[PDB]
Amino acid sequence: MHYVTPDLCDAYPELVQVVEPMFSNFGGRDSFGGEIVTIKCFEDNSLVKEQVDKDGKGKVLVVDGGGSLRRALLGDMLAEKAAKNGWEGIVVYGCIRDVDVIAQTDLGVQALASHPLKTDKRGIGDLNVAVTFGGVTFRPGEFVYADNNGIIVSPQALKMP
Amino acid sequence: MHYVTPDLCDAYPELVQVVEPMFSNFGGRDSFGGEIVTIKCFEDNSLVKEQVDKDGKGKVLVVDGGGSLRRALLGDMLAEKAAKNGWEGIVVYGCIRDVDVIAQTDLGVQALASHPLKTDKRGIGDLNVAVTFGGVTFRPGEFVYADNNGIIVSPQALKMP
Amino acid sequence: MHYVTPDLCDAYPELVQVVEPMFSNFGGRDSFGGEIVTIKCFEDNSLVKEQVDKDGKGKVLVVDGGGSLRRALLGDMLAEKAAKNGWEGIVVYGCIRDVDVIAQTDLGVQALASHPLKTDKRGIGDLNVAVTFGGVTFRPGEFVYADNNGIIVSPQALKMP
Amino acid sequence: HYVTPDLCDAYPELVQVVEPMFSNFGGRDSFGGEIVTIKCFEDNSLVKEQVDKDGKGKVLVVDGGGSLRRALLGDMLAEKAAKNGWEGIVVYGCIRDVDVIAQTDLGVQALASHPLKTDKRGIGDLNVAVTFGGVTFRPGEFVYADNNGIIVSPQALKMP
Amino acid sequence: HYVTPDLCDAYPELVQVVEPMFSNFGGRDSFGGEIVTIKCFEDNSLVKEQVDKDGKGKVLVVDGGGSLRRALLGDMLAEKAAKNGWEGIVVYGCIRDVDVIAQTDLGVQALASHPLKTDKRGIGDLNVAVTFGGVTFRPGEFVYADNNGIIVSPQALKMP
Amino acid sequence: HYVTPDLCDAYPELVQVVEPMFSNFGGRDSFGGEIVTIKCFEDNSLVKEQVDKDGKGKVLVVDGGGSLRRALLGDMLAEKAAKNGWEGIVVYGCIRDVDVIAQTDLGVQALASHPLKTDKRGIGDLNVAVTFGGVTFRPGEFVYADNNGIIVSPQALKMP
Repeated sequence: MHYVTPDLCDAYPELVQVVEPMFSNFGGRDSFGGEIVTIKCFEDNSLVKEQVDKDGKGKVLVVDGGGSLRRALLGDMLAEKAAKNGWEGIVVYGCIRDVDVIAQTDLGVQALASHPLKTDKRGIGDLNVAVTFGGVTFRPGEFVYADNNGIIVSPQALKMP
Repeated sequence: MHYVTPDLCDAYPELVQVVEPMFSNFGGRDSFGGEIVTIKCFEDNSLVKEQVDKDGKGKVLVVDGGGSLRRALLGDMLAEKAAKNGWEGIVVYGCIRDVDVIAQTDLGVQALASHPLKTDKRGIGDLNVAVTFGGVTFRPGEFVYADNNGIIVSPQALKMP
Repeated sequence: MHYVTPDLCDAYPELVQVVEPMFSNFGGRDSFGGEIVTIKCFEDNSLVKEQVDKDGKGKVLVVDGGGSLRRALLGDMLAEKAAKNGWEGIVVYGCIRDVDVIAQTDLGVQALASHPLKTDKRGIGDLNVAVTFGGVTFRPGEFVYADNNGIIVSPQALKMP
Repeated sequence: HYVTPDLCDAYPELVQVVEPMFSNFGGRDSFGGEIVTIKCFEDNSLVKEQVDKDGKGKVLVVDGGGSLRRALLGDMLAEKAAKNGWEGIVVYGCIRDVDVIAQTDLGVQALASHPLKTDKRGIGDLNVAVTFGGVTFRPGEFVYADNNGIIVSPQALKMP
Repeated sequence: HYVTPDLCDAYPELVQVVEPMFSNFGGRDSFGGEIVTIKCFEDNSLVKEQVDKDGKGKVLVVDGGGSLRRALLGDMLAEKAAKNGWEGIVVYGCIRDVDVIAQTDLGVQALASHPLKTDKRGIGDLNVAVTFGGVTFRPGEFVYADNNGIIVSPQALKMP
Repeated sequence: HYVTPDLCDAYPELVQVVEPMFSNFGGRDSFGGEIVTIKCFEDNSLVKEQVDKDGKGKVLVVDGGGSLRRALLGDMLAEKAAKNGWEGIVVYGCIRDVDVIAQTDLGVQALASHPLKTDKRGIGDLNVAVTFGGVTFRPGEFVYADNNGIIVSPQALKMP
């Protein structure tokens, strides 16, 4: 399902909040949206590995990686796993890698930047806690929508006009 | 008419000033140039709506939107209106939206970023006042040229070498 | 020879350092790598002109231009000269120009941004001194590798896994 | 300011009256001057060309074949014409943006309004004799219009 | 908690015993409930569909044609089933992720393990009678499994 | 430093003099050493290959077929040769960048200058006997050049 983020803002002005314009599209799907599931982590993608292995149909993985520009939290293997498991997309407050393959993966991916250095997995991270970055609080069970225009959040599921 | 902005700098070094490198190309035309017409506004694109409805042949609309990263000042409808009305291009010190359609529109568009949230039109703004952003003062009646390399201004009309 | 910068980080974690994510790919070759040769300069590309005229097979030209966003240090003529002379690529802590032609040139080019204004050549610059920018010290005789994911440095030559 | 009855009364041997089929749309309900003509059909390419030029003391007479399927003038072109000094425009055809044109400092007479714009393809003849509503409009001759009707004369007429 | 010998002893006129060919893999070594069936082959599309639904008091009986070439259940689907209240799953075919399934709060019996997953193409029949290992499994009837074997009954059985 | 008259006088039974058609272009007007040859035509692929190698005590003799349509050596390759220890280069053909080559620490003799470079296609023979200007240049034999001319000898000659 594709989303037009200006259309959703126009239709639901009292419901939407727009994320600060700092993210870039990296995935093969330009637009994506669904129910929020969150990870809070830092330079450890243990929980990212765990979550992409779960069924993600109708869901978007929102990863608070503390905005680190020192390590990648997602690569081609995890992106492909997420795509096969039905994940609508992944938003990373942090970096990703394998951008040439992720660009060809059937998955929405928004991140701050790329970085080639992978993380040491030590099982550190919190699942489904409220996370706050880029002027927006992302809450599990609420909704996120993303395209080439930006990222938006709503407490309720939105349908395209 | 297409412009090569390095060529113009080389030919007219005593006339050109280069805008600070902060803008991005969004329009279907990579290069554009012409006589400056200015708008000073903030999170209100009333005058943008008005100006794209005027004949813009040989002219570039320079929009000082205060650099706001909270609202869009141009979308697909206004971009198409500008294209049909002969506007060479639009430079926005601020944000635009509908980037997928604007990329297919016969119009030059340079802006800071995209943002899906539209503006409340209240008729606030000044037409054809001197506006200053990104290290350059844009004056009505003077000239602006833009491509994939950057944006330049000259007090006199320049022709490609 | 093409390089995958995540693959090199994974294979040689005790040898690699990753450059701060601030550079962009501009050249026709997305990936490149080889032995470092350095220039320290500022808003004067005299030594860039000199070096692209030398045989660059297996070498990458690392240009410390002080990060200037006011002038270009490389254009289409110098990029083509470098490509013909076998240079693997050029990394510019500063700006380049003629991006539409450089994108079609058989050369790797990473830079901060584009800027149309060329430099006054006055023969100012140092060749093959240690240069430090973006969190990394680039030393002549050491090695640099770059792709769409980022830029990495190693004191020893690395081979793809 | 022209009054067509006064002009008909003063110059009976010079005037021809256009068949009463036109309506006033502009902010100026009376206007007159030297005729420049356009022959076109459902293409206002030349209309745009002319309103861009100095039109002081002149009236643009547009033979659009009387089409009630497309508009040949709107607010943007009316604004241009007013700013460039045109006395008025007579359209054998339709116009649009009637609410804006009604407060534009320009004389506009047409058959009717129609909201659909034309596709501009550069088709049209400039300054050829055009004939509609019982009258032949010749470039260099004169036309005067008010709330009473439209009249033509081969020579310039002065208001009494 | 079910004990198949106790159930066979208590209800001799109601029970059929499945041919001894299945092995226990789940964290619960005993389970039972109402049968829902899937007929498939080297495609677990419907397995995924069903473990997504409320399975309280129910056992998913998967006729995978006894294929020893592909797995029809893994840890992700086993986790879903456990969370959604399924009592257990019986697979005439193979499963995978045996180390994770062994600590999942779910009953799982299958022929063997096999690490290769299927291509999901939406092929399969839901709630048709399925026959394997000497027994016909009918939706709405009942199945009970432990370390001793698997048994079926047309009526719900209560543990002594 | 070699003086060809002195060498001709000292070793009359060993020397052959190249036909006087070559000019001095390099910063060293006299040079000599062991011959390594290239046979090519309007393609300097092998020239570039050789100047990249250690050339101490050696002279690169390039049979370019005497082409006056393309240059086979320029400042970049001359710089390489000088840095890599080459005594000099003799080109039966043309060179370019004469102003830079004149201050390069290398012996260079050629027929003429020509500004047009060749297309490099990997065509050429290394260390084959080459014959031009009345002389056969054999790899492993010796060549000496100054402002007087160029001479060859099958054995190494010592300056008096």
